[PDB]
Amino acid sequence: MREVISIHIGQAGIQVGNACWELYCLEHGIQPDGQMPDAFNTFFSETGAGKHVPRCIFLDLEPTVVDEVRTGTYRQLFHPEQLISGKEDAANNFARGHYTIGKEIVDLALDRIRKLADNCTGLQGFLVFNAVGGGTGSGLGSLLLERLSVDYGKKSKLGFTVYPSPQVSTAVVEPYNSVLSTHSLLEHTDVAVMLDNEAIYDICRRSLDIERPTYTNLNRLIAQVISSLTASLRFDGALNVDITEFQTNLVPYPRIHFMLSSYAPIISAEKAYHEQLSVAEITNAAFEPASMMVKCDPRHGKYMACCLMYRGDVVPKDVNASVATIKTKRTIQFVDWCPTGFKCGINYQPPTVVPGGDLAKVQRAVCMISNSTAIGEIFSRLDHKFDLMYAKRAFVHWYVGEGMEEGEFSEAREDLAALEKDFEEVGAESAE
Amino acid sequence: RDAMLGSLLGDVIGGLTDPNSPLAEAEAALSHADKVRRKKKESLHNEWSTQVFDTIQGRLQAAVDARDPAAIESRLKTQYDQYLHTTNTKVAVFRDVIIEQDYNPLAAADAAIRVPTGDIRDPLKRDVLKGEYERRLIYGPLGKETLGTQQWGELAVKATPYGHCT
Amino acid sequence: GLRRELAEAKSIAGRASATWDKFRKERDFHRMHHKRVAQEKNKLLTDLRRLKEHYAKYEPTILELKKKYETLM
Amino acid sequence: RKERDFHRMHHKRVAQEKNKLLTDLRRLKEHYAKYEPTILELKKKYETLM
Amino acid sequence: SRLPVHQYMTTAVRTRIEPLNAAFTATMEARTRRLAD
Amino acid sequence: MREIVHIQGGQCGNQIGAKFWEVVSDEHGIDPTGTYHGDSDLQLERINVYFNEATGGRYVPRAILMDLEPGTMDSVRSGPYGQIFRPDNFVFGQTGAGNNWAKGHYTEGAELIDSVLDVVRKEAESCDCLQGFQVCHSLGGGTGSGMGTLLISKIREEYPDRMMLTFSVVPSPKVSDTVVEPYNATLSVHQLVENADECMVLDNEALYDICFRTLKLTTPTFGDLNHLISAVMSGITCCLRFPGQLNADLRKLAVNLIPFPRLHFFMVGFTPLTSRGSQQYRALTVPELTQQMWDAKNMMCAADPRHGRYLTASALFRGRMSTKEVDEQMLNVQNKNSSYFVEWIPNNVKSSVCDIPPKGLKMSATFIGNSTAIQEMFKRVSEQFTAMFRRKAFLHWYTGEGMDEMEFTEAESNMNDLVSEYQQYQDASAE
Ligand SMILES: Nc1nc2c(ncn2[C@@H]2O[C@H](COP(=O)(O)OP(=O)(O)OP(=O)(O)O)[C@@H](O)[C@H]2O)c(=O)[nH]1
Ligand SMILES: Nc1nc2c(ncn2[C@@H]2O[C@H](COP(=O)(O)OP(=O)(O)O)[C@@H](O)[C@H]2O)c(=O)[nH]1
Ligand SMILES: [Mg+2]
Repeated sequence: MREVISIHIGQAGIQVGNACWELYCLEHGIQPDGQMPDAFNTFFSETGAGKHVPRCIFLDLEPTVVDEVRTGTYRQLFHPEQLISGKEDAANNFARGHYTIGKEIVDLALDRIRKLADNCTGLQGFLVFNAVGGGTGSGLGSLLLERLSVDYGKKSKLGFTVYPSPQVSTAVVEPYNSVLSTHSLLEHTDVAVMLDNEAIYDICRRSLDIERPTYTNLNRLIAQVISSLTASLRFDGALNVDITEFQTNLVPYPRIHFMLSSYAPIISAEKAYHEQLSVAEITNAAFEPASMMVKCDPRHGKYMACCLMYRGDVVPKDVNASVATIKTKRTIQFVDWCPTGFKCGINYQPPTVVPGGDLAKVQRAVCMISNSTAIGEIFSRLDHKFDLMYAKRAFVHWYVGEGMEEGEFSEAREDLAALEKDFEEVGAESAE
Repeated sequence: RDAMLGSLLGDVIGGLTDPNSPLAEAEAALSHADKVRRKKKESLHNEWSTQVFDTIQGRLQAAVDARDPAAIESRLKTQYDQYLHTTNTKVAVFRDVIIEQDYNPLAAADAAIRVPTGDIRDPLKRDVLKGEYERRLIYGPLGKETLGTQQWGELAVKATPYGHCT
Repeated sequence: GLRRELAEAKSIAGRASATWDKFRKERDFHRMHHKRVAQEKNKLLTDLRRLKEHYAKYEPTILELKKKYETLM
Repeated sequence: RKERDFHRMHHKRVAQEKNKLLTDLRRLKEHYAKYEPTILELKKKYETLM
Repeated sequence: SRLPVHQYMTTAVRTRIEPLNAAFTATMEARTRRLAD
Repeated sequence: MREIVHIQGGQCGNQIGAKFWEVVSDEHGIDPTGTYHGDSDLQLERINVYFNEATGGRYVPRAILMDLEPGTMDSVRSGPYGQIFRPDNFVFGQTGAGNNWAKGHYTEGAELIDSVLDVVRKEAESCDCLQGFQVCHSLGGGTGSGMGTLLISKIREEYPDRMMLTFSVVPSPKVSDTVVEPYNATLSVHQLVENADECMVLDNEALYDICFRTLKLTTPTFGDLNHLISAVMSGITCCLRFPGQLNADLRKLAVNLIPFPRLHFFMVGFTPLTSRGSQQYRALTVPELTQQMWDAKNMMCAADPRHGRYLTASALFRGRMSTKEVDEQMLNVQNKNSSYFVEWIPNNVKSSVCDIPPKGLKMSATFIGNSTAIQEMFKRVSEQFTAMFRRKAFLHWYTGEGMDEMEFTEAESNMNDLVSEYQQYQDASAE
């Protein structure tokens, strides 16, 4: 059977983890207590066979965000053995999360993973939810990702990361924590999907006309993106895209695995009635840059490979018409060596709506994850951002004191510059 | 009966080891054919590699060798700064409209590495391309005339003469 | 314009002259091998007949050993 | 070119039927090779009974 | 003096397939031999 | 005493095969439960071609459902006419190829070929005199292509004196559902030229065109695409299931239509396809069917018969008709198109007549065409292969399971001698 273990590391992972596991429960009819609604039914309740514990791990060194889940509305859903806290947070330090403080917690994390791997019959992949801006999401994220490659082989490791914005920051040491974690994301992930914080802010400002977006609103439509791509495993459809189908069609080379994301219909409740949501209409909106979840230009790069997860009442006819309209337009540019670049996946289940959510009930939805050479555009912003700070060697005595050597900064810079050269190398076109 | 049994056993046993046996002749023919096809397979792989892949990657890696990383980060910094300036000034940026004076995102696609790939003659396409070689000294527009795939959607399916009033 | 037509005709004659030299060599390449494989084809035909005669000896031999083994038993 | 294509067509056709008799030779080879362990075992059995 | 992208196998892909683990190490010794020669 | 073993490969094969057993079981009178309910004795006479005997008068099809995922077999089991199939024939994998050719061929297809070959060998030894092996799959997949072509290799080794029919759905240039789709097709056709005796070639863009140009369906799903493919498969076996004036079984169609062993790829098309709005206006006659049959928009192949030359054609007419009108109509289309038919084959089109029409149509015709013109579809797959293979794009996924990049050269080379031979026999002339 298909089955996926998703690990959530850091505060940003578990706030998404609170949002995504809220959406999974409403999709399958699971109540927050965990019970799906003759004498066997009385036997069914007391044996716990109607309880559905998630295949998830909430680990974070900071206790004040994980106990909120422990005392929240989903206290009965999660096993208390699956929620891992810590004495002291990594606190915006990749050295603390990877060497000193994250060392004594990751061994307890693989113990929880081994218990979750024993319950599953045949495992298919791993999902990592973290932010490289913070200490725990980057540091403990890299440590957990490094150990999971050793203990488990042939099992995919899908990476969901929240990279820092070029303009928006909640901290100062994002360039250090992002660059060091990126070297782990080159090496140990299988497919990495980019998420940008203020790109969702511009989505909620424009598409959902909310002038006051907070982290609860951003994580809600983040939870739209995660469930949409894995929706082929939950429900049947005309064209299924498994978690191994995702890798074999979307990454051309092992280094090239960082990917963008997009969700096409993002319409408020009032705006929904006047808008005609057609397959051809939203597919044009899917490739629109302001509807993308990463602040980047699709026109800057060339789409090496792309996938389309369609949900709802979508026939295979008009989605193929939407394929051709994208290819014939001059603004959207493909790379020359990939003529057939689109993977089409259709699920028959319409997308669920969370109660009190800003997203409206939409019949048909598109989730667009594409591999582009304009993701090194994002890296080049963080490249000189890290290089300007490291030139004067500020914020280094925190990393040096906590076990890390000085040469780790140059090695992660060396790996990141190799990927910068990589995207120009593969972004080359052969023209006679 | 005994003499016939001896003769039959003699020939069916000596055929397994005799170098002049028809079994030995068939084994020699099969081994010769297997060696010939293995050598032809290896020769085809090596000649395709040396004539196409080595040349194309030599040109591409030479172009990347000539290219310098620092100029690449400077150019992508300028491009990203232009994009953030446009998103800061304008009330959202939309893909369909392009103001050339304001913002030219196609310059990024224009400033890309170019590899000639005109001198290369593909060894795998020898029999297919011999005809166009001898006519002269990718293929042409091929397929049958069909409906435009832009018209396959639910909107133009009523505008096209097929299914106009159905 | 008369000089251009003469240059085109000399180019056509020159380009053709190189090619039909290659056509004569290639057609000689095909005739020699086609006759060679055809002689080799007839060898496999005689080899196939001999091996079928050799294989025809096998199934009586299995039967005859079964007959002799029972009589010896 | 017409004279070349006539011999090109004939050379390919004999080359194809060369491999067809080759595979027919291999199929008959595998069939009677399975008879070989049986005829060897009965011959060893016949010698021991003698 | 970098490895081409179609030859560089990352560790996540490498730990999946032991035939491809040996494929990358065959390329690694090819790099050291070519530079020494 | 003739029978055909049917094999379904992958999601495309299971979906098309479900709709093929929808038609022939309804044509022969099998209910959903599997019992006979036909009112004509001719239906009951020849059911051993596609069905096996069972207790209580049941008839199970000679179908082997194989794939690598449990997802698309839950659909065919839950669908209509899904209970007639034998659960012993429900062989499946669990990991799934994920549209990778060699994952279903080398590293995971090897663990399932031993299971699927036991079921085929058990079903082939049970019946008496085999006619051929019919398989329906797609070339661009990884589940039905990589595993399916290896079964084509295996059953040809131990059944070399039997016919073999492949109804393979090729990739389309205009519409694409997989990124690595040209890799799967190039390696599949390389395995199909030597093993498969003859191939029926189908393309989704041609099926999408005929579903809207002719049938005027504004919303074509996969259901009505597979229905047209289902009608073709029942058209080929019209000789075996029912008597007729002229009988041409699977062997006779193969020997008439295949002049040379490599030139065995075909283009097909069902003739009487009209929309219901224009159903009552059109008059069904033998000259009316022949005009529609030779039209390019009635073709279920993406190749253009206008651009090429017809090496051999065959039309299987079903229904009560005069054979004199058939011989006049085929001679009419050969004379009026002399540069469209091949010159060195006199009597280019050989046809057969069966007196039993299908359900709902008084007259019907099934067209099989060996045209040289099929090189263009293989060229379009070859264009996308050299776009990707010359840059080693998406190739590290293929070389993991032991089949290295060295094994791609002969696949494209054997993708090229086929289209060179088709090009050579087109230009070649008499004398
Ligand atoms: N999308 C999203 N991003 C968040 C959220 N919360 C925090 N982030 C991102 O995470 C960054 C803050 O650092 P974190 O990764 O949360 O740090 P942490 O997880 O608390 O780990 P430590 O700093 O070691 O305690 C911010 O810059 C945000 O971009 C959230 O709820 N949703
Ligand atoms: N005619 C038809 N074609 C289909 C159907 N389902 C999939 N296909 C074709 O098969 C291709 C994808 O093959 P895929 O489903 O991945 O094959 P698999 O690997 O065996 O599952 C697409 O290009 C479709 O055109 C179907 O129900 N009918
Ligand atoms: Mg924290």
